Amino acid sequence: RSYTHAKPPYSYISLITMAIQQSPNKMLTLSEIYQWIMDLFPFYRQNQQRWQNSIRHSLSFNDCFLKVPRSPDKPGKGSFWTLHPD
DNA sequence: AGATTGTTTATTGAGA
DNA sequence: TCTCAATAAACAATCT
Ligand SMILES: [K+]
Repeated sequence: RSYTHAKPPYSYISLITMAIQQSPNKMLTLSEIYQWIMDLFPFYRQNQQRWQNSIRHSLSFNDCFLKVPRSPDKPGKGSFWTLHPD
């Protein structure tokens, strides 16, 4: 049987920012961001289709998130995302 | 191909 | 009314 959780009081900027700040390298992949968010806020275990679309939109749309490429000799899926140094 | 990641554009909704 | 946040969606790049 399923259970209603209430949306926590954070914008996607805030959610992403917190995820990154917490990370030991100060950077996370997109899927790591998803993980951190879901692990912590069970509200986000539903409707993953739309809220993840929002996250992706946020990373690209907002200048405060910076794409870090993976090393040539350490390849993988997607880039890391860190905070713009502003 | 098939899915994930990323970008971009347009709309919509909420709150001041 | 107007800005900004969130949503929806089209389409490309890049992984599996
Ligand atoms: K960006």
